[PDB]
Amino acid sequence: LTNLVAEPFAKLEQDFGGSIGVYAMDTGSGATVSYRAEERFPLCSSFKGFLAAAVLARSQQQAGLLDTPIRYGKNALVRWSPISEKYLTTGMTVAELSAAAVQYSDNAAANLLLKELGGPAGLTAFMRSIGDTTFRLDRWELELNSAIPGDARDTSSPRAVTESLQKLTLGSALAAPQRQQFVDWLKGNTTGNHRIRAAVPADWAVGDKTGTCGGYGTANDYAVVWPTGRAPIVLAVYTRAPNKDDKHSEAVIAAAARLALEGLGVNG
Repeated sequence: LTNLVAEPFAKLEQDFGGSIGVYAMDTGSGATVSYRAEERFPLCSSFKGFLAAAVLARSQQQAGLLDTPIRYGKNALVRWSPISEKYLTTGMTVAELSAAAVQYSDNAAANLLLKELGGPAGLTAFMRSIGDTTFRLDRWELELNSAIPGDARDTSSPRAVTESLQKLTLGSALAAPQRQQFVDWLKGNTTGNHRIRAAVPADWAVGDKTGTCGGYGTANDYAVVWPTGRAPIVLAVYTRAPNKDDKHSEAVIAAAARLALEGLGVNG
């Protein structure tokens, strides 16, 4: 049930000037669309969704984790911390930091939550615990964005991203309340309007998490989409390009998402 209908992903990535990786699953039938789906691509900020899921998983065993206030100093504020910079003088709760990391890609929040989990290895351990053997986080913000060609640090594959996203949003990897909280944070994302969401009709529910590295044409988005009247779709679109100065393209991500939905026969 993989690639029952071929789609012109090769022409799309050639026009883009790099590589595009796509994995999309129809959770009703199990049909999939797959293009470069087992290649590694940099996660960039997309690890922050899984970070929030790992915090939610811990909160199942640590009541009151989500409500814990976290104070931090000016030295925690790295570039692109649009929410945590407004609460520097007051602190924020773990839940607020998680929402900021997911919904605004807030970097200070992400690093503070990584510390709570035991660093990049602790997030990697969580992914191992749900059966993901591909994901690896190795560094912190902002160093993890280097996006060096051939470097496996801070990468996963579109397939593993989609499989893990399915487990966490629709499967049993989180308990039901935490699962719905994770879905709600993804639905509230503000950074993805020009990526997968641009391919999704306005009357369908969707949650997503973006990533943008800042070099090597490297950017991404993953999402769970609920078309009305049928089972949800889970998908991941990752890009990279050979030259450091190559620019990423949101339009290419949206276009690849459209092709994935067409390949699955989902009228959009």
